Amino acid sequence: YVSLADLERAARDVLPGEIFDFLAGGSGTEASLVANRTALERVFVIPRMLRDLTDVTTEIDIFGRRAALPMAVAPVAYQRLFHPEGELAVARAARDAGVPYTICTLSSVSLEEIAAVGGRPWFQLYWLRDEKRSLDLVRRAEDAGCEAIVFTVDVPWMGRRLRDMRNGFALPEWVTAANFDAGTAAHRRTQGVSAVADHTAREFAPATWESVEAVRAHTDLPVVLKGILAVEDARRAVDAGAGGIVVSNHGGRQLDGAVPGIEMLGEIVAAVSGGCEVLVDGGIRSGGDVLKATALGASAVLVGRPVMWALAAAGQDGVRQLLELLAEEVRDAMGLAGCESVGAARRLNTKLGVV
Amino acid sequence: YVSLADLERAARDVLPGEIFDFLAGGSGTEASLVANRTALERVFVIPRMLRDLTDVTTEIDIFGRRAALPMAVAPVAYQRLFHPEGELAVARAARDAGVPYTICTLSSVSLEEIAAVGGRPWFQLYWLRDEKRSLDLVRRAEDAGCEAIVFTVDVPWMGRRLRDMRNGFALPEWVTAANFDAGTAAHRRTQGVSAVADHTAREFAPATWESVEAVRAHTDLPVVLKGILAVEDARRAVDAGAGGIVVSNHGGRQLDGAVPGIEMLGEIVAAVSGGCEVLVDGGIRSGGDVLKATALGASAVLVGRPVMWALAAAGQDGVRQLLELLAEEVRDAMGLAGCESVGAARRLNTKLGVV
Amino acid sequence: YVSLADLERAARDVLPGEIFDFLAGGSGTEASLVANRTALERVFVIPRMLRDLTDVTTEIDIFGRRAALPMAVAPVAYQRLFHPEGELAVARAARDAGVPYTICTLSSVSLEEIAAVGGRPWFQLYWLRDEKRSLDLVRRAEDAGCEAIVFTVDVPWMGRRLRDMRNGFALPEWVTAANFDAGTAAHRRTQGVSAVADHTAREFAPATWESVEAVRAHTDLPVVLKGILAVEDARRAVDAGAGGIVVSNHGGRQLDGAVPGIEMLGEIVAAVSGGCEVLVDGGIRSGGDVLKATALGASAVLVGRPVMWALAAAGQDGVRQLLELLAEEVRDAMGLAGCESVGAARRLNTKLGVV
Amino acid sequence: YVSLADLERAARDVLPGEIFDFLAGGSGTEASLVANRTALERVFVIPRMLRDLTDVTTEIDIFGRRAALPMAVAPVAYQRLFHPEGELAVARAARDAGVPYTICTLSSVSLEEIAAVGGRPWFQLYWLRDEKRSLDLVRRAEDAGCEAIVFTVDVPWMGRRLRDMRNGFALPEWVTAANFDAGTAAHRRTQGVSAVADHTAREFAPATWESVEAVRAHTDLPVVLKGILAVEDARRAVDAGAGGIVVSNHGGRQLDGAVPGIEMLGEIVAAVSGGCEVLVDGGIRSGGDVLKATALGASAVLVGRPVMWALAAAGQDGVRQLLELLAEEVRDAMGLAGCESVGAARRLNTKLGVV
Ligand SMILES: Cc1cc2nc3c(=O)[nH]c(=O)nc-3n(C[C@H](O)[C@H](O)[C@H](O)COP(=O)(O)O)c2cc1C
Ligand SMILES: Cc1cc2nc3c(=O)[nH]c(=O)nc-3n(C[C@H](O)[C@H](O)[C@H](O)COP(=O)(O)O)c2cc1C
Ligand SMILES: Cc1cc2nc3c(=O)[nH]c(=O)nc-3n(C[C@H](O)[C@H](O)[C@H](O)COP(=O)(O)O)c2cc1C
Ligand SMILES: Cc1cc2nc3c(=O)[nH]c(=O)nc-3n(C[C@H](O)[C@H](O)[C@H](O)COP(=O)(O)O)c2cc1C
Ligand SMILES: O=C(O)[C@@H](O)c1ccc(O)cc1
Ligand SMILES: O=C(O)[C@@H](O)c1ccc(O)cc1
Ligand SMILES: O=C(O)[C@@H](O)c1ccc(O)cc1
Ligand SMILES: O=C(O)[C@@H](O)c1ccc(O)cc1
Repeated sequence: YVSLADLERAARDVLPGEIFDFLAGGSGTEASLVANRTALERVFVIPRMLRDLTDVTTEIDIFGRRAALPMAVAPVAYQRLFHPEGELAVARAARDAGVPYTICTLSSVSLEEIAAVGGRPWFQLYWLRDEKRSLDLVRRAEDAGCEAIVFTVDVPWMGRRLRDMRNGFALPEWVTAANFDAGTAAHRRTQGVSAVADHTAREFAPATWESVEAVRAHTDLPVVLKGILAVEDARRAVDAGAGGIVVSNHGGRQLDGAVPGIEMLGEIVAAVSGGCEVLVDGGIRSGGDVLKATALGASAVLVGRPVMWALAAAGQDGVRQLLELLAEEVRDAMGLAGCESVGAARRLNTKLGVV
Repeated sequence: YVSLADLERAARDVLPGEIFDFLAGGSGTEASLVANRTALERVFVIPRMLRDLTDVTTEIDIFGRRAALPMAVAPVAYQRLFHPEGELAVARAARDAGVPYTICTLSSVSLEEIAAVGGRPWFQLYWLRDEKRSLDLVRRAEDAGCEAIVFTVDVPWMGRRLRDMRNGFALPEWVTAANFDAGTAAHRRTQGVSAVADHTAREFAPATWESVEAVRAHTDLPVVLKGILAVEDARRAVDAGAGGIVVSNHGGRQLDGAVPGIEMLGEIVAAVSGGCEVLVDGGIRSGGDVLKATALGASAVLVGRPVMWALAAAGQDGVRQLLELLAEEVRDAMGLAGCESVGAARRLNTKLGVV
Repeated sequence: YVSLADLERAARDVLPGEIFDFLAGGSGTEASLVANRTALERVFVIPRMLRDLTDVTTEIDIFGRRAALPMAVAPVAYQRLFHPEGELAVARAARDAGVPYTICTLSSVSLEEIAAVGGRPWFQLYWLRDEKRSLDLVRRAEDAGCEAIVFTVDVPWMGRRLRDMRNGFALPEWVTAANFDAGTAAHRRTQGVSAVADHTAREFAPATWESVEAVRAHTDLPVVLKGILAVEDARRAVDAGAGGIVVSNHGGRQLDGAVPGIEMLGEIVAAVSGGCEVLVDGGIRSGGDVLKATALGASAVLVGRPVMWALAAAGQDGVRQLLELLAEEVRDAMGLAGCESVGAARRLNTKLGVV
Repeated sequence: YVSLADLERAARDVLPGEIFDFLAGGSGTEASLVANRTALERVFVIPRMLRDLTDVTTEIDIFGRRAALPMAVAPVAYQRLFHPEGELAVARAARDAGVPYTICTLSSVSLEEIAAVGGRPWFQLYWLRDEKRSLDLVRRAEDAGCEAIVFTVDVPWMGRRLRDMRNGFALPEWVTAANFDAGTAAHRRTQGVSAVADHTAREFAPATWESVEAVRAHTDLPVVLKGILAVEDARRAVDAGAGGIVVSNHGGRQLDGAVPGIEMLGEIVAAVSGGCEVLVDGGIRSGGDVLKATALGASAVLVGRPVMWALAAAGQDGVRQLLELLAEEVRDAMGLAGCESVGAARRLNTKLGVV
């Protein structure tokens, strides 16, 4: 594999159609899904030359831990959909690569099992109708050694996934939400209906700023709000005591027509003015994309779909190869741009171009 | 049906070619028709997160009536072209959905029959060569319980519809202008000539600001000027006593090269500064599009062609299904954007993107 | 014919390939040729509503003569290439339509014959190596009743027409420059070489501001400089005593990469501030395009290729039909935009859109 | 050949696939490669009219030598890949055309042999791990009569060339780095690996500002820094004593996502404010492109790939024909734009357009 695109081709070959669609798809007309790519493609970097590159390092310190790259594996629910080893395969590869792994509320292997892999993991939280279940998950995550709580704030309910609706997508019997008893809702098959979407409407309570405060009071871990796009919500996140935010439109899966995170990132970085870490996701497909995100001010990126392509294609080894490729591309891009550190990359300037 | 696009496919299958073309087409090169879509596709919403969504409502108050959505059915002439029940089918579905229905001057069922369906309808006015006929129509509409007069101001005559000209389109014998004796002009078949266009040139007198004043003096109902695009015309509409305007290029059917309404909407909303309701139409094809229009400042939208797709596909039940789908999409988009009310949606910010 | 595009299709059918290419083509990569269309397509008009349209007139006064439309037939060399009646057919149709016709220095029928058709024609001047021949042409034109001298200033030599080079294009024996003895240069056939281009390099002297003054001193007729794109050249044209300019890139046939005239027009109109007439050409293909040009400030447009399509398709009657179609489209567009006169159309505002 | 595009077609026919790919390709997704073309295509020139063109000259003075055009042949490694005569063929044609030729550190014929051709050549420097080898090359170049040192500053290592990786590209046995003993690294064949890229990582030391000073102190020749894109790096180049810079993204072969040089050129020209020569390269494919670069402020351009197309197609004679074509196109474009000298072309204004 010489690019991430090689992995998508590999994953389309092996996965069942409806599972590839669950992975690839977005909400509505997929405008936001496509815009995440368009937005990155329009950014050009203004590289610097003739700087010392005798010790180029791609490492960052984030949430009290050194990471090998300015990158983490995004939370992706139900990883057993893509490979039998699911989250364990991805977590092992991430650990070995020195990349944080985000354990999901809707993981198909229990959070404690995934945490036992090691690698100082993060935990993604969905707010549930019974608050106590969500706060218990936070405490479980913390007890298990997770190092940050990534509270997803852009899913009061699931978006309208037309591929899933048309496919009548439902979880296979052998994939479950291992952190719960989540009931049978996501497994029932109904025509023209996404079973996971009606499961979400039944199970999820919309989170509010009060929910954020309840989480912040319940843990010593940094709380990271994922799904922020409005500048004032970024500012309020800092005021609320968040240790970070992820500037994100949920991979185009939530509001169709939501601005790409990459388009809000610079304005958000300026507004928070170092008050929290500012991550971004959506459409990161190369080390050069990582560099672009960094140059726009991101502390780090998340990568979602490509990690699942690698998992589907070749399990743990596939994820390892993806992370090695990304690591090489990030090092390459940084050095070619005159950056011996991620901090230097954040000081790069950019210019918008066309198509 | 999981999107409005499903209905267009359904309608193309069933309708005769020349009738589908009468419905789908625009004037000239169809530049304005296409631009209505392009304009919406370039707008991205900046959603808000973590707000209370315990009682999301899509309702608005407009022209003294609560509507279930920030949407009305646009005036579309000659609905019996699309289904035998024509306007009655659409009006019944709109009534049941709590959506205002606009009865047309050129309705193929009489305005009194359509009004008798109930649902507190609006009445669209074309100015006719004999003024008295137009003012009599206004009084008929008011007597029949219509709640607003939507005076269409962008048709001094009909645009050059090249599809209709090439098809030699004429009304079938069984479709007539039921509010009149409209003569035989729209039924005569002449090669290279749109019969409806030469009927319009013969029948319609260009409206002026004096015509608006004559209407305003003849009724207690709110007068809504449909087809406003210039900021100064919006301002003058308020000065003239209009209760609303519809910012519109008539679905790309009138001046080819007219700016899309969606491109003028924000500037118009700022200029009228709450002095009248500001509606928009042209290319609204989803709840997300409704949200975009609302975020740009619209009080409500009109929807034209999709309602006719639904009517053609499945009559009253088709229109019902379309309105239920739109209602769900509007609720979904609003909540995902952090808006518990349409007023909150109007306070959303937007950002232009590419393609 | 219901659009100008109908005529291009008709002309491609009938004309020999190399002649269609001589007509259609531009210089270099044809970037400027395509940009002339792109530039118009990006302009949208903001129409006005509710104005008095009881006496819509498309007439203008220009160079001391009333014209039926804000339009003239552009100078196009060698019209016998397209139809045996050549310039006489086009001039007769233009006369009958009340549209000025521009007689070319390189007309294939003598300027006196074309002038005898009537219709108060204009005369286009190329500066020749022997100055006296060019000044004699000016005096011939004036003696014959031409009413303006359109001095083409963007052809110090002919552009690189790659279609003509690849075709080895040369004039047929039966088409000559009837105002001269122009020699045999444009008729000799050489592979990979445009015979008309090497004829031009041999025959034409580059014009300068001194040439303009020589012409201005030699005639009482208004001198109109065709091919102006720089704002300072427009200003200097006024200072030099020009009665008009044509803002033009010569239909993309001269400098490949020259800005479209339509893109410079507004700035030029502002800079000359009523000091001369400001015409534009390049890519005008409808009455709506005329309206756009007018709204950007043009006094009038020239139309080139479409007139030749009409000539090729159906001779004099073809040109008549084209001019009738354009007249109807201009009237239609003006009225739909709320303009009872061309002056009102010049006061319309515009907005740039995308694709 | 009537355009440069004719030569690319000719070269694709004759060259082996992997060699054409080594020539044509860029790094990563080839975003920067494509953007070099897009960037030029968006620029339009505002030509001037009516200026004296009695002695149009395309000549410039640069680095103490008159050049026939504002153009030099870019450094392109390993020219024997394209034709058996390699660099000698290109250098002879450049000499005969009066165009500077840039001899490469990685030339496949020794720099002294190429210099012996005559034509006052330039020498391109790569910084090598043993500094002394690079400084010895500079002294060899100077002793051999090279007139400028073009220090390439954008290759701390070679970019990720995915075409070369996929092809497993390696130099054929009969092509070597003739200025060295360069070892066997670039010839070894490894699957999924570019042999030239791992040779570069092994052989090249990243250059720094200290390296620039070492070169500047070692020669009396002008030092020209090739690969500058940041405005502050251009300013620093002047402060460092550079006689010129080449604003360049290395033909899209280095950082994928690097801004095109043409997009930075105007800002760089303003910032250096005559303190050094400012050249540009990337995607120059016609005399009109040269004119655009000049109008944006360039002193001269480099041309890379097209020279190799010509070499591959027809050897020395091919390169001669390419340079004659470019010379004619530059003269044509300049005159059509009203420029009797390159200095006048630099005073032209430009306007951005679309696609
Ligand atoms: C199949 C799938 C499942 C996901 N599950 C979750 C989730 O449970 N929680 C969450 O916060 N985000 C979830 N996401 C969103 C990702 O964390 C991330 O925002 C998005 O995938 C990033 O875009 P990318 O896929 O373009 O890299 C999911 C994304 C995908 C594709
Ligand atoms: C077939 C058809 C007939 C129409 N008839 C009328 C009419 O009689 N009066 C009017 O004001 N607008 C009329 N319109 C314009 C619509 O009210 C509306 O402005 C346009 O359809 C909105 O764009 P949309 O179709 O993209 O939703 C008509 C539109 C169509 C497609
Ligand atoms: C075949 C052809 C011949 C032309 N001959 C002349 C000419 O002799 N003199 C001149 O000033 N312009 C000439 N032009 C340019 C036109 O006057 C005009 O600028 C251009 O055609 C306008 O663009 P349009 O063809 O897109 O309408 C010619 C154009 C064409 C296509
Ligand atoms: C096959 C190839 C080899 C090259 N070798 C070198 C090199 O050895 N040194 C260097 O500074 N640039 C090198 N370049 C970059 C060129 O000098 C130049 O920047 C680029 O080709 C200009 O873009 P163009 O090819 O679009 O004209 C090379 C380019 C190509 C295509
Ligand atoms: O985007 C998703 O699919 C993910 O965020 C999700 C999956 C299942 C679910 O119930 C809710 C959200
Ligand atoms: O756009 C239309 O077709 C509609 O507005 C209309 C229909 C018939 C007519 O005579 C005049 C206008
Ligand atoms: O654009 C043209 O072809 C026209 O302007 C022209 C024709 C013949 C010629 O010799 C010089 C110019
Ligand atoms: O772009 C290139 O290929 C050229 O700059 C280069 C060639 C070989 C090499 O080892 C290093 C650079």
